[PDB]
Amino acid sequence: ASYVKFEVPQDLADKVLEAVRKAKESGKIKKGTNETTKAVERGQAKLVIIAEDVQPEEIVAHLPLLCDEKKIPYVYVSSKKALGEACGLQVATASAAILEPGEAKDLVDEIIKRVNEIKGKT
Amino acid sequence: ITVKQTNMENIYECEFNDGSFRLCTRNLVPNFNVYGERLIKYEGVEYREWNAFRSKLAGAILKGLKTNPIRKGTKVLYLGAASGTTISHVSDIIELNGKAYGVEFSPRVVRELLLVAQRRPNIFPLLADARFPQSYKSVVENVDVLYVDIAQPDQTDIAIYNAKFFLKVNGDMLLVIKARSIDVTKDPKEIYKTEVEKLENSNFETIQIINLDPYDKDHAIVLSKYK
Amino acid sequence: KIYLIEHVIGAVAYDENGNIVDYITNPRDLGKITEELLNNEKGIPFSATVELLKKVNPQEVVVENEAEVPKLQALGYRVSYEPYSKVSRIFRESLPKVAIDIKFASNEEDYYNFLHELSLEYTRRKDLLAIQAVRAMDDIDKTINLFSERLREWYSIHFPELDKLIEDHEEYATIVSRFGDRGFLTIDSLKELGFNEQRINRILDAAKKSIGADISEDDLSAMRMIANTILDLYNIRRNLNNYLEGVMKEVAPNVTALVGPALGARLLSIAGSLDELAKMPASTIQVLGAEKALFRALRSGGRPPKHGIIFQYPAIHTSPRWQRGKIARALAAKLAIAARVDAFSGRFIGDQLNEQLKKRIDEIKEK
Amino acid sequence: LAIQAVRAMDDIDKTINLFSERLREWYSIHFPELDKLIEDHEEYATIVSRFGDRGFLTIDSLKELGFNEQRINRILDAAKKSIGADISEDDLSAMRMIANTILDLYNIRRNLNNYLEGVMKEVAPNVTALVGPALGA
Repeated sequence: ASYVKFEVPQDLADKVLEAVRKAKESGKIKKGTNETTKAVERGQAKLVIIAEDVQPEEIVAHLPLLCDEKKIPYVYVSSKKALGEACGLQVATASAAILEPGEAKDLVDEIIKRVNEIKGKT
Repeated sequence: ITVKQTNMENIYECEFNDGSFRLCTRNLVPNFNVYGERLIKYEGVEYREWNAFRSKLAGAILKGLKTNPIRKGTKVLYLGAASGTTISHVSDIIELNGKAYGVEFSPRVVRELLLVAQRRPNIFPLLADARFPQSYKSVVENVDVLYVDIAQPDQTDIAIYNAKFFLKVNGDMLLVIKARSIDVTKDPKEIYKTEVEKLENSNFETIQIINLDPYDKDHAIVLSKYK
Repeated sequence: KIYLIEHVIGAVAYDENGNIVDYITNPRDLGKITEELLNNEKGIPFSATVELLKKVNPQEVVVENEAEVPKLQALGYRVSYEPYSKVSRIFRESLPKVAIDIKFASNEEDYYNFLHELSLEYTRRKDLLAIQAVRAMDDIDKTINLFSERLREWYSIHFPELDKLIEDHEEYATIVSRFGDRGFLTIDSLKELGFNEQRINRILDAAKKSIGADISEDDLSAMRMIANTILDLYNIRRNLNNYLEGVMKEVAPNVTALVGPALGARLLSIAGSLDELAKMPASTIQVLGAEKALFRALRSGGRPPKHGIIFQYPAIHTSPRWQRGKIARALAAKLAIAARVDAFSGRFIGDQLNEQLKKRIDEIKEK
Repeated sequence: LAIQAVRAMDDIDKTINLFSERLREWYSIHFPELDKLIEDHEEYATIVSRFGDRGFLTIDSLKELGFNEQRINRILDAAKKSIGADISEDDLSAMRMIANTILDLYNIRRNLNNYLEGVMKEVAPNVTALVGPALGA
């Protein structure tokens, strides 16, 4: 896909899906592309999760651009069905956001730092 | 409110209604702003507020950049002009005398650079790839400053290549080192050391190395002199 | 050995020392320089260069660019290239100056004025009109209505009964325009508009028994000026709709597929650009326009608008009040997707989007 | 009729201004520098109406409406060094429809004023003596 900026190894992708689930339980998440958009526009989100198999690619293509303006970090997962079913839904989701990590703070902070390393930085 | 000169030409600070201090430049095209920035009148002269969070040059200043080689009537080659945020400020600094050649290879973005450069006689936009200076050889001259902010793994090499084309001997190069776009895996601090060595192993004389933190994560800027 | 330079300034020959042996100045013409620079990319030498390599007759020449070499060998010379040569630098070190020396410009002042506009034009070569046009269309719409309301009030001094007899503004205007006095109406001139047998008769009888005012030709032509302006504006409108359709299909085909040219453009005009429209969530796109309504609800926690400029979509304003909310939400949802495929380059997928939408609408209506 | 006429005049006034405001915003995509150079709406419109593209502008054709020596030069220089957009003939004529409408309204306005003056002197001469036809009406 062409809206995918960098490469996410599956160990990370799994640690992402985990971080989200704990965030449903103990914190606050947002699920769905439109609700994710508002979360970035409003600067509430700490981490934005985007799926790699969205089926018109362009549906989530605006998120990388939006996230960089508001300087909120984003990450990819391979399956949309997997992210939605993480989210506490029985249907797919193309993107989600974590607003308050709760009992995933440590888990999230490691993710937003690993995606920094495999992006450039130091 | 109060506006006053700083150690560096055509760069000013404001005392504010509340007591904050923000950088600004003298507005070359009064009544008109390039991004959303605040326009400020003081003693009948208009200044553009220079947000450090957007412009790596302002960032470098606020992180104590010794001496700024961009001044009144300076000739600058600006690799990675992007949308025109920073280059508009070096337009202001340089004034009608000096000139700024803005190299940028992304059309989606040069789109908005056009609008900036229309209003500004200082700025000579170029939709070209900075890896081939041959493809803008025919428009530019030699220059005092090579300001380089390009997202590329071999960004340092690219910069050097342009330097031996267009950078006057004893001219200055401001090189933005983007760690996470050279290698996301490596430590930003290892990268800064190795890229500065490339400049030294050519013949650039490192003058100052700044870390752009608060303002830019995993970035550093190098000021050095070409020989 | 001659080192050869190519620039906007022209073509210069230099020796190994860095002295101008000979030069040929370019014409100060935006069109021709731009084309030769574009051409030089492919290896094609300037025509000023061709002439220069004739004046001097050099055995070994060396150029700046590696793509030129085989072109100049085909022209008869033995040629090589040096990348960041001492000579190419020596040339550029004195480039503010040597523009005057080889008389490309009289002074520095308009060497740069020219160079600026070359760079502008050279990059130009390598949605805002959609917005302006629809804005002007909404101005014309507004004016047509203002003038037509004025005209009816005005012309009704002479022939008051005609007002309630002609619903359509364009028709009304055509009457005041073509006839003038009420006693100048005629059957065939009216058959020509499209008026059915029966209506012609009602109009004519209305004019005969009219309790309107007898009035001078000065007075009537005064009214007729407005009538002709109304008619003009209707043509200009239709012309602008077609122009708009052309641009809108070009700039935002997916959005156009969904809501038509006008309403798509209208949405661009409120958003500011296509790239701004794309970045919007549907819940914004659904209420664009209607800002007075929105911020009233946001300030007080009352009921929000169901629809903004989207109300204009046939499916909405024709539908009953309780269906409108759902049709709006569904449209806005698809519009956001449409905007994003349009903005981020994607080729037309408006057909399945329409189909998806009409499905959702058909379900809504079956309740 | 005096009343109706002035009411339409006021509508026309209003519209001239709306269109001229639009035209300048629109036409400035192509030739932005012309907006602050021509104060007068009627003049501005005459230029877009007669020319469209800024490379169609000539000392000759501009003298042929009475623009003064020095101003013609500033216009042409501004058109030469313009940072505007290069744009199709379809785009320009779209704009020129508005310009011609503006020009049409100015003529209609001047005609309405003379008509208004005629009626106003007839119907209320003393009032018209004081404040003019328009304001009287």
